[PDB]
Amino acid sequence: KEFEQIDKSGSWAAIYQDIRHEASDFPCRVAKLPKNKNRNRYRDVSPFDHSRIKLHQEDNDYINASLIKMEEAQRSYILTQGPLPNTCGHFWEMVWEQKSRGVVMLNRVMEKGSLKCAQYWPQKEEKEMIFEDTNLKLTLISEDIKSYYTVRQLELENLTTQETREILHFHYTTWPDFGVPESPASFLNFLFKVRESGSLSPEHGPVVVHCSAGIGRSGTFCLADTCLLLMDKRKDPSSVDIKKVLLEMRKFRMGLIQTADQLRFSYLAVIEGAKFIM
Repeated sequence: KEFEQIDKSGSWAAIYQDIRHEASDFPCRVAKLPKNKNRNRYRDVSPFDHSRIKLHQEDNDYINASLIKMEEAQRSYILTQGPLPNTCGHFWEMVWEQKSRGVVMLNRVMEKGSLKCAQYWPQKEEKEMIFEDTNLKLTLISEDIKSYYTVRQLELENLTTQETREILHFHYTTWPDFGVPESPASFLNFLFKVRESGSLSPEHGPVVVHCSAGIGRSGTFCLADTCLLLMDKRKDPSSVDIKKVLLEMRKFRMGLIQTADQLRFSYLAVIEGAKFIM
């Protein structure tokens, strides 16, 4: 209903306007520190100090990442920017330390003729990556390339202790160049694929999600997921408010969903995913 009304009245941009206005604003002192300038992909996308993920290194614990703890749904996520040439080792340190199982990439390394992220994982299993700085090794065990996404089974080994962990890499490869996806079918089907793996389950650390800044599409993933999970617990889609859930997540990281266009899509995905869920 609400979705249909906003569409009829065309008030999407307005709706999004007010959400941006209602959004929480918190400090990002650490991020802004000069010694961290090169640890950030974008000027306008920073992790709030209260929720940033700290690296377990006595050196510099900065990594542009935020933990989003959704108490009600009982689900956490770690939103992050695509790792930079100089931060792929930090990215993996974080993954290891936070005991993450899955990694969700919602972007292509190159979109619109520009490199939106680093090739932080191996492409050929016969050539593994070793992150000197964080003393971690990464190996491609397998990958399944499909029409709209690719799953990769990587193995992350802590070179310090020789411990080995199986990380799953869910790569959404079909998000449009401009605009949002014409239909939620693939996104939801991708979400579901992420869910099935146990990557989102409580028995693991929070899933690391990222696009370029890790807020637009990453935000969409998390919003669709949480709302759907909430509609399950209460089993009442009538109480699950997309806008209220979004604002709740925005207390943890800025810019989740960056265009009213995307907002409408989150409504589409949630509404469409509720069909199976309900």
